[PDB]
Amino acid sequence: KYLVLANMLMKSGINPFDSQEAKPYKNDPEILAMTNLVSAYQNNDITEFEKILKTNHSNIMDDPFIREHIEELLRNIRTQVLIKLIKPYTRIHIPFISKELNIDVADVESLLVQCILDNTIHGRIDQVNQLLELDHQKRGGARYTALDKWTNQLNSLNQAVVSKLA
Amino acid sequence: SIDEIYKYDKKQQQEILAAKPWTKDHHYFKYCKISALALLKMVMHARSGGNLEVMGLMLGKVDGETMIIMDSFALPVEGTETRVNAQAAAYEYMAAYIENAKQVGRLENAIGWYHSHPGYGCWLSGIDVSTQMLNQQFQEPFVAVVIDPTRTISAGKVNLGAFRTYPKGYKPPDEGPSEYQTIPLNKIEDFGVHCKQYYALEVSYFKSSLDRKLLELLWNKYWVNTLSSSSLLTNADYTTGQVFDLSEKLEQSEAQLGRGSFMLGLETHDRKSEDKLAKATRDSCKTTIEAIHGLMSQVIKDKLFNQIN
Amino acid sequence: QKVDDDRKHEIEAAIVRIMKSRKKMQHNVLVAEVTQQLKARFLPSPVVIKKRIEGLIEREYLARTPEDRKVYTY
Amino acid sequence: SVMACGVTGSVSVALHPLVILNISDHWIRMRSQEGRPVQVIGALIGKQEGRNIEVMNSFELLSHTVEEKIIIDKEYYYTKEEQFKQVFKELEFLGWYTTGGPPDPSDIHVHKQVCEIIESPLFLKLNPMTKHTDLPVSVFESVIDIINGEATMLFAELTYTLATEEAERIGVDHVARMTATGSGENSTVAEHLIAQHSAIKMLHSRVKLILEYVKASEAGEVPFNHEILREAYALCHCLPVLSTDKFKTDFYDQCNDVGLMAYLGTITKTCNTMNQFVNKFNVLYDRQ
Amino acid sequence: PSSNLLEQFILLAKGTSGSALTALISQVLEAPGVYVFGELLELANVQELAEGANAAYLQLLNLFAYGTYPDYIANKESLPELSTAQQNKLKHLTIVSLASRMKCIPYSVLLKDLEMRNLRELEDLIIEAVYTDIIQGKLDQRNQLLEVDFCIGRDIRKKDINNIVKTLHEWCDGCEAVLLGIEQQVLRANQYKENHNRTQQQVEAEVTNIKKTL
Amino acid sequence: TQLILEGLISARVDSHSKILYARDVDQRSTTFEKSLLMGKEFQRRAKAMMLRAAVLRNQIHVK
Amino acid sequence: IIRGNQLQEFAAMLMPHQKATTADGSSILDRAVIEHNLLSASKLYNNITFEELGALLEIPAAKAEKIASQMITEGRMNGFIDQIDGIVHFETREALPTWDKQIQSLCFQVNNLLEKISQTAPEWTAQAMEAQMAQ
Amino acid sequence: IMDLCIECQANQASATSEECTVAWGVCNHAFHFHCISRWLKTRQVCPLDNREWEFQKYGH
Ligand SMILES: [Zn+2]
Ligand SMILES: [Zn+2]
Ligand SMILES: [Zn+2]
Repeated sequence: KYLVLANMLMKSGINPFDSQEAKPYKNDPEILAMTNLVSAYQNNDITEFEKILKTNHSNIMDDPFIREHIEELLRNIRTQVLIKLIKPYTRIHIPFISKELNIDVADVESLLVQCILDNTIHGRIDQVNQLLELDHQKRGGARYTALDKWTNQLNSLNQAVVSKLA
Repeated sequence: SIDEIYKYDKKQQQEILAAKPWTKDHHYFKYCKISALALLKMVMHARSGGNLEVMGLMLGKVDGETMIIMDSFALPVEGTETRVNAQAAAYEYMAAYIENAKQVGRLENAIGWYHSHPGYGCWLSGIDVSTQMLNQQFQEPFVAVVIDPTRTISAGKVNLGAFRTYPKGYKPPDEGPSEYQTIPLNKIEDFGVHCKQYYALEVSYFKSSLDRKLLELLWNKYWVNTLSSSSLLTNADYTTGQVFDLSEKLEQSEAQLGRGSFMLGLETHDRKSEDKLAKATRDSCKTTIEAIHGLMSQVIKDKLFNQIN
Repeated sequence: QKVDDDRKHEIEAAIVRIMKSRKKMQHNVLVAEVTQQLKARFLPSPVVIKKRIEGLIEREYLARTPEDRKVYTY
Repeated sequence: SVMACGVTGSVSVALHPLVILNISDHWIRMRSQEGRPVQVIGALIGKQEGRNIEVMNSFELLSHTVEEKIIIDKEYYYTKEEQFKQVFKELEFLGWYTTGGPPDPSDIHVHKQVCEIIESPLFLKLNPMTKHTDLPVSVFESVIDIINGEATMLFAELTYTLATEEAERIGVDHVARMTATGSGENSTVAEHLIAQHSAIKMLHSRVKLILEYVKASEAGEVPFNHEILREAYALCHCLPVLSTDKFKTDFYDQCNDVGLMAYLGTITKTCNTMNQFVNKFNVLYDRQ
Repeated sequence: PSSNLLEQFILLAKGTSGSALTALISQVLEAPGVYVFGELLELANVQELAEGANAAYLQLLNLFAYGTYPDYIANKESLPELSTAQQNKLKHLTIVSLASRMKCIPYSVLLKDLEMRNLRELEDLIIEAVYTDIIQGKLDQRNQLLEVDFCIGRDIRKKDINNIVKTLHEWCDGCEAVLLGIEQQVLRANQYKENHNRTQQQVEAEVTNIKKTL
Repeated sequence: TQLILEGLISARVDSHSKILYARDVDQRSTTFEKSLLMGKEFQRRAKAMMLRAAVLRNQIHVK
Repeated sequence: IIRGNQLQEFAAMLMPHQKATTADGSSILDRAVIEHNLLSASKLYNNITFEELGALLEIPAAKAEKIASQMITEGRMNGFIDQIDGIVHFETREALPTWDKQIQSLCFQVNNLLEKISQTAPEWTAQAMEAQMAQ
Repeated sequence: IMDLCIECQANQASATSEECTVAWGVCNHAFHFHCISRWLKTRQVCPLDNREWEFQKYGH
């Protein structure tokens, strides 16, 4: 149970229950309940994951150690669902995300701020209109900047050379 | 005289091979002139390959500091890029091919070897360096040519290099501009290493009747839509790379000039700085003419088509 | 024979792992590092490792990027 | 007359630039070796799929002039045949090529010997001393006709095409880019706008043909050639094209960008000239 | 198979005619596939219908050859009543005429010229025309525009032959003007090269004169 | 306002509705503007150098 | 475009129901019909609004935006969505590719016309040869 | 276990007889050759056990 939670925490993208757990350690009653959690972790089923947490709380967060990490585990899965979902539809209203994530709007704003500050989101937030504007970066530039830097640097270089030689 | 280069003077070649001026200077050979025919054949063979390395032999001659490639032919060998002196497996074939070529009036002898680097640039790996070192141990005047058929297609510009090795123990002098190539992670590590190791031969080529036939026929039909956009320079990889190399060269020139102002009486530094500035200026200029010609063709054609009447 | 074969692939497991992106092995240069790594193990087997770096044909299907020394390998 | 009249092509012939490349190189070297433009003789190889013939490569043949007759060293040709087997299997012999103008009473002798070798050889003749803007390459086939009661072999011109792959295309496009420059640079924009001039001339010739056909139809011919004149009129109605604000904006954007690049290049040339002038002036009167 | 069906009716029109021909023409207007009606109009029996008493079908066929949907709405009394297939075919022809002039068609124009009320059926008609290989293009719904890349042509009343000749003459004159401009550029570039060579030879002569002086 | 004057915030203050709008200037427009400024400065310096050469060649100096 | 009457014949053929053991994923027929209708939409529609797209697919606009979102995520349909305006920008070939393709198609049609006149009217070829020899 | 991986998707498109097989470790676990290759570059601990994941087989 500790190992399965540990595998979740490292944001692992590999089924820990696959073969060593096999079935005696993959279908054991309380262990099977843990198998459903990592199964929801793979499918990013936030609604189903939270339902299992509340259904089996006598064996999910019963360990004080796990109870400490439930908040972080919820934060990670909500981030993963958010990151996966937000790929299309730039300029989305925040309340739509809150309804999809079944959480408060303030929590969505805090999670969005953390994701942007982690450079995982290429965009900003419009708090006045409750709006999330994402930079589509369709300009395809970043080369005119290099051209301008080259132009200015070498022209200042030429000016300095002419001034020194004269 | 456009066709003067096609004249073969056997006695003159024998005289040059007896003189061996390349033994007096390891930087003796500076230029590589390639006929249209040879280049075309090589590119075709490499592209038929597709992602596998192929190799062949080049027939030609020497003229002063210039190595001249007149023709080429594929070798039926395995282990290009993995076997040192892989060409050796085709020895018998090479002897017969050349014998039969002499029967039909191909007089030029072996001048080098070519091989392909599909999608990993144009350079000499440790194996290539061992092979060309052996090729410059028995047949000193040998030029190694490397072609990237994949990058030729993707860049719309021929990706070819001509190289010669240094003898074991011998160190290159101060100069070595080394144009950067986008070789893969470990391939680029080894590439920096071997660009420090060998020296490139200025590609020179020569416009001829072979070239005249090709340019005329392909442009007429394969460019019925002479459009093909008009700017294959739109890819910000070649022009941008030239711009960055220009910036680095002039920055180094300024760094040298600033330190040279304290030393009073160093003429060689002034000479080198002036030469570097001039070379940078000409490179930027030629880029500018290329861009201007592209825009001119674009403007004429698109104006005509869009708003003729 | 089994342990000799064990020696023959352990040198090849070590060679393609170490000369991957270490220093430079134009000829027989970096190979000394692998002999020092396997000095406390067994004999350096110079001839054996010298024909086995070129004999990297373990994939008969191949038809792809050839085994250019350690570049193709990991 | 060695040319058949009223005979149409029975097979389709596809030619590659490499074949023309081999012929041009063969003619140049023989001219250089023996003064006048000595006629060259070679062979054609490639792939044939039924009636579709694709000539991908060509090579040279050894020939000797005995009794004023060209005798081809078929033994050398056969020795070279297995030589090309060792490198390529998919390429099969298709015919032979030569250089010259109209067929002479020596190429028929050459062709009949090549016809002895294989089931059906192709005859190609290149004209290196041409003066027109058309391709001086023609493909002829072997036809048997009863002339004066005697079966005489004749040549029938084939409506061959010019087939090439993406590789060859890109390759020769950059060969033309490289000819745009050279050691003895005469002019560059001259060649560029001459190429555009040739393209515009080709389009203008097509337009002239269309206009002449329309005028003839107005006078005689078919009063209405159906889909043809319909599509011609539609294309003449698409001649204005009609650009939007966005296309004009993008065109002006590209023009301004590359014009700024040209201004930067001119500035670089001017500052190099200024540096040379300053270096010369510092020697003319100045010291230190 | 529209062309084969068109040719068969052409062969039949060379013989049987009259009310059967008018019904046959109505079947042409109802059978999908036929997008060119010029070949039918040039049959001699269509000219026999001109002096014939019946003219509603001929005026119907004449409008499909040259007129558009708005003209058909004006002539709802002199033309035989169409079917759903005939109306759609004429609407496609009208869209062809609109797409021929402007390559971008706003949705406002589509709803106006075609008596289109519901925008949903407008999309259905547009996709139906494209999928029958009539018009090639792209639809912009944010700007409510119809960008047409390619479309089929239409018929000619032999009075547009003069316009075609004028357009071809204008194209030829423009091509000749561009050719003359290119030749003038040849001359200017050659003159600039000659001036550069003159400067170079002047410099060489000056250098040689100074060398002889010393 | 002090941070914008110093920098590293890249913003514009809209005092009407009191909303801080971030500034995302087009790279190309600034590049063209400063390139034109560089060209003007280069022409001015070329004029200065030509005048210097003229006065040095003609030996013009205050005695 | 696939409408709703082709469903009956295909569904019966599949497995007297749907090919597997039923589908129940809004029917694998309609899931592919919607998927194809989005491809057919991607071929033409530069951009599309939620309501108009949904009516084209005969599904609610909320369903249309989600499946279009799914296809973009999987890479099977290029484009992006704007939720404020409720419009999905499928595809637009900027300005240069569209112009180049139009010019190429025009040249190809000109060549086809020339070939058709040469083949169907060899007399035109003779007249053209005579005219080019005269001038 | 077979039928390609996430880094390869389809059978064709420059596979050359599908140079992507199943690899077996000393711990008797099985995965795709490319999947563990991406695993072995970052970590090296065989995510199903704590064996070091030696290489005992190639293909099935
Ligand atoms: Zn190599
Ligand atoms: Zn795979
Ligand atoms: Zn394992």
